[PDB]
Amino acid sequence: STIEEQAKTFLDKFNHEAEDLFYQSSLASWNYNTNITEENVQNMNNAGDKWSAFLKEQSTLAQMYPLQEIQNLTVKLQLQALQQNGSSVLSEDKSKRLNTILNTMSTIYSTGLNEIMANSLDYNERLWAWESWRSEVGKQLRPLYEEYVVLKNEMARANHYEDYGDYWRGDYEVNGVDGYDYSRGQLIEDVEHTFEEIKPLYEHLHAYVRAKLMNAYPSYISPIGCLPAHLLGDMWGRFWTNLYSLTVPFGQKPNIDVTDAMVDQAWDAQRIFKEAEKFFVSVGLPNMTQGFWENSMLTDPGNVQKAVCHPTAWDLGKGDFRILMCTKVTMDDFLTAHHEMGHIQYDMAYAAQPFLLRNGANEGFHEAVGEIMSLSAATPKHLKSIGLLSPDFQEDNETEINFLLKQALTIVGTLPFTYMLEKWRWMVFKGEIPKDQWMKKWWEMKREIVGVVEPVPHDETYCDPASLFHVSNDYSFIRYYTRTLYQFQFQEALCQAAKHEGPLHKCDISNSTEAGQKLFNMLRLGKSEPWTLALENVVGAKNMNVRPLLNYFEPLFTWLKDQNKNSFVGWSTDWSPY
Amino acid sequence: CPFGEVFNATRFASVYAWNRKRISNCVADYSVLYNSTSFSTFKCYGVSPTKLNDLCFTNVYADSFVIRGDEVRQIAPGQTGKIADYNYKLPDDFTGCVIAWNSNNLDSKVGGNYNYLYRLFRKSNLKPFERDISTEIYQAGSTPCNGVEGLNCYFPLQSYGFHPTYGVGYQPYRVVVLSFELLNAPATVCGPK
Ligand SMILES: *[C@@H]1O[C@H](CO)[C@@H](O)[C@H](O)[C@H]1NC(C)=O
Ligand SMILES: *[C@@H]1O[C@H](CO)[C@@H](O)[C@H](O)[C@H]1NC(C)=O
Ligand SMILES: *[C@@H]1O[C@H](CO)[C@@H](O)[C@H](O)[C@H]1NC(C)=O
Ligand SMILES: *[C@@H]1O[C@H](CO)[C@@H](O)[C@H](O)[C@H]1NC(C)=O
Ligand SMILES: *[C@@H]1O[C@H](CO)[C@@H](O)[C@H](O)[C@H]1NC(C)=O
Ligand SMILES: *[C@@H]1O[C@H](CO)[C@@H](O)[C@H](O)[C@H]1NC(C)=O
Ligand SMILES: *[C@@H]1O[C@H](CO)[C@@H](O)[C@H](O)[C@H]1NC(C)=O
Ligand SMILES: [Zn+2]
Repeated sequence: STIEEQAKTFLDKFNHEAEDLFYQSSLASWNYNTNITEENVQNMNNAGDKWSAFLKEQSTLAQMYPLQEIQNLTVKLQLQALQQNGSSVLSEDKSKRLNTILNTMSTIYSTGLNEIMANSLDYNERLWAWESWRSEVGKQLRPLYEEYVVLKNEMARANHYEDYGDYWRGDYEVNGVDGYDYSRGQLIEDVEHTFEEIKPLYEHLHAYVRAKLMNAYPSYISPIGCLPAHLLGDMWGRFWTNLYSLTVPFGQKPNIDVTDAMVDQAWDAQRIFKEAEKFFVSVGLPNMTQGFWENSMLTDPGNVQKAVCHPTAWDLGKGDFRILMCTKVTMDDFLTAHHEMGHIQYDMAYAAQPFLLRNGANEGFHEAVGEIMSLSAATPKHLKSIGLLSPDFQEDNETEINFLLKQALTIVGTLPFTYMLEKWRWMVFKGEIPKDQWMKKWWEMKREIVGVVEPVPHDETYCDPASLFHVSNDYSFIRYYTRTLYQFQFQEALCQAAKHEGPLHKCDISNSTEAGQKLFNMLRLGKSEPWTLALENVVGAKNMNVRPLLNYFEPLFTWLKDQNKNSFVGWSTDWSPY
Repeated sequence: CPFGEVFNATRFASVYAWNRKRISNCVADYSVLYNSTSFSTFKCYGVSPTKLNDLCFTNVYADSFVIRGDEVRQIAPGQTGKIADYNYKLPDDFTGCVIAWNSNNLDSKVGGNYNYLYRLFRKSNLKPFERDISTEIYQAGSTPCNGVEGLNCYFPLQSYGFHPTYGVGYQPYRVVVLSFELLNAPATVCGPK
């Protein structure tokens, strides 16, 4: 009767009580989201507070077991997940102040321009919106962030962590397993190596976009300089998709869009979801349950009932899976349905694992699994052998170039942005950048990594990074980088099992049970095994890699290299509009 | 032969306090039970079910309880798990049959049916066909529990939660096990030869 058996009994009882309370809370939340009434809000609050109190008491109990006398890895992982103190290490006043700061930042951000920045071609109007938003948000969020940083560093140091950035990197850490270890500081090296491999493609894409924007906005862009921040199609420049109207290679050929075929064949939400189910069954994965069809809502209730329209996939425990989405008959809803059903399938994979181990291997696998399904379902061959597109649609290389550029403007154009933001936050938390040198160094990293210049000078009173939703509301942001690699990391691994015989962007993994089994072997694991082993079970490598992305985007790379002969590739940091 | 009070009964007991009913001095029509397409599982181990209508026994017993759906596999000789260890244990050399059918519409309420209980902790595995209804508080480690549960002291009987929205593996299942006893005393249960 050592610590091992006591820990096992404790985990059994915790699993039972936690599963009960979690199902109750999830049912309350679903009832509130389907129908919006005050009573539903009250029930949601009651269930949530009960669940939170139970978790706090259980963590306090679980801190007893020293964790050094445990030889089994599963028990050690569950207890380590349960023993995390969190923000309880602080005093009462400090915790109250931190909560107040977080709440006031959230409220001040929410109650403050997404059409003046997406559908406008006026330079002055966009500059006005940019400067007004930053001046009337960051200049108010700055001191709150200044106190937030120090309080969160105190919390992290009290938990035997160097800083709060290390607290964030702790997700990817694997220890105790020979050959699959992963330190917290190796993530920086991996990210930097990957970005150094990425850079030239971004340089060529940047040159192409700059050349097109010179035509779009005369007498405002230098052929050797940078791109101003307010011309990027978004309020922040996170994505470059809205520029597609100005940077289309061949605008005389319309892109593929099969909404009209859906309307002419009398399609509906039910047909969309049965098509997705048939796709997943053809791959090899198990079919869906009757509860999914009965208990889930796939259309808009109407006007008597108000519901949140955000498409979500719910796993409520006790074998309960459902989807909340207001499905219109279009092509975007088709891909969104595929994405969310992929989420549901991933959730169903690890239903046999213990409660604390029912999640992805790390914070970047759910989205990757959904995205690869959507990419495989959006291919022209699939649309031909689904019945929408005509069964004589000989493609033309111009259409593939258009599709690749559309994908690039959303995928490649965001990696430098996320890398810069995460690195800036890491250095701020480390204390490398002093307070008075924050913003200036920020813009430095904008001119050396992503290549974006400030239209108007910014003093130290401003706080531009705080203007973004993730920074203000305390969310990790590296999740959007690693996923973007894992996605392609998976795809080329599944195309080879599917015996693909062409370019990677024309890959469809339907009617291939080997790819399904290869995916399902990783899916069933959950969080039980290190993410290195889970990645190796699919791709044969234990580390994050970039080459599949270049293999996917090679045709665009060679076309851009051929096109950019008479233009300049690269940028200089000396140029400034002001 | 009283199979109506065994199968079509209003109330079924918890798994820890499973009911035994002794069936004697009747003529048994097992065809009327086999030809029913309402049973999720009907598995006979010692003898073939088709010949259940042409044999004579002495002291057939009917054991009834309610469990989950994925725990039905544990009702078989040589199986392991919480139900097969602490709640209901069958001998390795077991002659008889097991019948199990879904009861979601009867035994699931909207807010939750917490009447059904199962034993979670015990010191030792049960011998076959042994029942305990005790409620002493389990002693996890080495410290006097002294009655009321404390730091390491767990109440051994937990409650099944049944909602009508649960999955098939978590929906209520009613289970009846027929055990055939064959010794040299005069037969009391026979089929219509
Ligand atoms: C909210 O809508 C659900 C159906 O979506 C309905 O059953 C429920 O009665 C509604 N709430 C109230 C308070 O009527
Ligand atoms: C850890 O405990 C589980 C629970 O049964 C067991 O299956 C596994 O073999 C154990 N790991 C060991 C002994 O290394
Ligand atoms: C949590 O806090 C308690 C005291 O408040 C401390 O003994 C324990 O070591 C802490 N846990 C961790 C993981 O730091
Ligand atoms: C679910 O999938 C199974 C396995 O392919 C199939 O036999 C069954 O017909 C499907 N159920 C449907 C499509 O309702
Ligand atoms: C997969 O196989 C089925 C079998 O008939 C076929 O109808 C279908 O066109 C194939 N391809 C896809 C993408 O389903
Ligand atoms: C597309 O193919 C045609 C003929 O194969 C060729 O003339 C044209 O240059 C190609 N366009 C590209 C590669 O963008
Ligand atoms: C239980 O009732 C149904 C109909 O109510 C009947 O068909 C069935 O035979 C009954 N069960 C037994 C064991 O007779
Ligand atoms: Zn996703």
